[PDB]
Amino acid sequence: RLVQLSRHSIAFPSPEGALREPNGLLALGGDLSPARLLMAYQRGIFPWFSPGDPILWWSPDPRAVLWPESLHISRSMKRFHKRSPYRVTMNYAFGQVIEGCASDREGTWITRGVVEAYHRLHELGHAHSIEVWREDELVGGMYGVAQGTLFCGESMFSRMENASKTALLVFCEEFIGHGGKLIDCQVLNDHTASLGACEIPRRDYLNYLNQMRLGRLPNNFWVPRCLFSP
Amino acid sequence: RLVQLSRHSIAFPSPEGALREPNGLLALGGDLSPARLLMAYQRGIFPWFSPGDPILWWSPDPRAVLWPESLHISRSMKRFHKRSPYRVTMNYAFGQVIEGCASDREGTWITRGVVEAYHRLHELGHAHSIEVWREDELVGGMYGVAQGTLFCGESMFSRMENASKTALLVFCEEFIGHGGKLIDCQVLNDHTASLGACEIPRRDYLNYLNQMRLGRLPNNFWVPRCLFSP
Amino acid sequence: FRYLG
Amino acid sequence: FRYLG
Repeated sequence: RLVQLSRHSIAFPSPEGALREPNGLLALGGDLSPARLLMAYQRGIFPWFSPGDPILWWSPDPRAVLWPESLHISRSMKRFHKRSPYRVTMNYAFGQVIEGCASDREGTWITRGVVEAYHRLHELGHAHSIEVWREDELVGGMYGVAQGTLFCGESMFSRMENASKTALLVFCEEFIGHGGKLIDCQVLNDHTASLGACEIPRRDYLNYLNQMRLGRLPNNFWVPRCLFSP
Repeated sequence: RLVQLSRHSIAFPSPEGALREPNGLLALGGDLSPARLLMAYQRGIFPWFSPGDPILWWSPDPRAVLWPESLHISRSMKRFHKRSPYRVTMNYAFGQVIEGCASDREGTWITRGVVEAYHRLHELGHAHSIEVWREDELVGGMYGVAQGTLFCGESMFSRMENASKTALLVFCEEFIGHGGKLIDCQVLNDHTASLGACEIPRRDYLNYLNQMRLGRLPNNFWVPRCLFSP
Repeated sequence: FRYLG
Repeated sequence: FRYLG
C-alpha cells in the first residue's frame, strides 16, 4: 500500500493509505524540489530518511502536535526567562540554525540535500527560523515550515542551557499573539513531550491542516526582526 | 559619547550620543559577527575603518540618502541604456562584486575582514549584490544590506564605462516597482551626490529606518535571478 | 519536531 | 555608498 513517486509529477497518494508500522510510511523517491515539498506539507506529508537511503515520505497516525497555549513551562524556567541572558530573533540566520540542527547527534538525517532543500523554501519564504543568541554567539534555535496559521516544526538544537526552550517559548508567544493556531511536531519524542506536545488522530490533524492553511497571519509576520531583547 | 565594545556584549550605545567631529563616530572594537552587524544596521549604525585600525562604528548627522524615484539619469545615459550592451542579474556572484569593490582601488577601505563578514551576511540572506555583465564578463556591480523596504548601499565598482550606473538604475527600477522605498548612502560623497543622493537629519533617517525595517518585498525579490536582458 | 528522536 | 569617494 506504498507507492513510488513520479519523477515528473508532483502528486502524492492519500495519507490514509500509509503503513501502520513503520507508522505513516507512505511513499519513496521523487525529489526534494520546492514544489514537491510544498505539496507534501499541504497534504500532511513530510520527508524523513537517513543518509544513503532513498527519499521516504511520511504521514503518521496518530500525529504529534503542540497547542501553543498549552506549552508547559516549569517555574525555574520562568525564573530563568525573567532574567534571561538570551536574545531571540526571527529569520536572522536560517542557514546557521538548520546547520546547528544537522550537527547534533537525529541531526544525522538532516543530509546536505535536506539542508539545501529547506534553504530553498526559506529563500522562497516558506521555511523560517527562530534564533537564540547569547551575546554574539548563536546558542540555539529552531526552524520549520509555515502553513498559514499552522506551523510545522522541523527541528531544534541547543548549545546552552534552556536555549531551545527559550526559542519555542518566545516563538509561541509571538505566534499566539498574531493568530497562530497549532504547531505540528510529526512524531512525539521525549523532549517534545515534556514541552507539552500531545497526540491526535491523523484525520483530525488533516482537518486542522486544511482549515489552518487557509488562515492568515500578518503580512509581515515573518520578516526578519528581533523578538526578545532587554 | 563614544563607547568601546567588548566581545561580551553585542549592545550598541545610542546613536544620539555620536560625536560631531568626525561626524558620527560612535564606538570602536567588537567584531564583525553576523549578530553584531545586524544589530548595528537595525540601529542605524555601520562599520567604517581603514586597514590597521580597530573597527570603528558610525551614525553621522546628517545622513546621506538616495530616494529611488529621484535617481538622476543624464540624457546620454538614457540613450546608452535604451541600447544597453550590459546584462544585469541579482545575487549571482556576491563574492565577485564585493571583491570588485575591495580592489577598485578607492576600495581598499574594504579589508579582508569586511569581505568575509559581509559574505556571511550574504549567505544568511541580508546582504545582496547586483551584477552587470558585458557578455560573459562581470564588468561592474554593487551590493548592500537589506532592511525591509530600505536598502543600505555599501559600495559599487566599475571596470567598463557606465556599468555602475546601469546596476543602480536597474536596481532602482526593480526596487520601486516592488515596494522598496529608500536607499541609504551613509555619507554624501562626490559620486553619490551626482547620482541624486541628498542629506537628511539623523533623526529622520532612524524614523524611516524603524518604519522600513519591518516592511517587506515579494518573497522572491532577493532570490537569485536576471533583472535586465536586452 | 521529528528530528529530535 | 561610503566605500567610494
